[PDB]
Amino acid sequence: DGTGISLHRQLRAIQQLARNVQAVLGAFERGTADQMLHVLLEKAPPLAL
Amino acid sequence: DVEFDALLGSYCNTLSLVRFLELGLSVACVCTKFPELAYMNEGRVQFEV
Repeated sequence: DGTGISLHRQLRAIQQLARNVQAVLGAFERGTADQMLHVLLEKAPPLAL
Repeated sequence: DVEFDALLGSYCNTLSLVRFLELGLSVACVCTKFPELAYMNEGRVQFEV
């Protein structure tokens, strides 16, 4: 509507996509380092073997 | 389409039209467009005599 609050109800839901999308696109950078430690440990023969 | 409706379908025709404050009940009626009336929980008026 033309009311300022209905314009401001949007902004929380605007910022929530600022906060989800920066998280889940951050999550792949947080996930590559999770994947590399597995695929190092997938081919990591334990020492004293 | 609404650019024509603001010209044609917004005014400049009656064919059977009433305005409220045209009508003479309005001396009974305070009338005030409070647009955020959907958002209110309660609406209070205090009287003190």
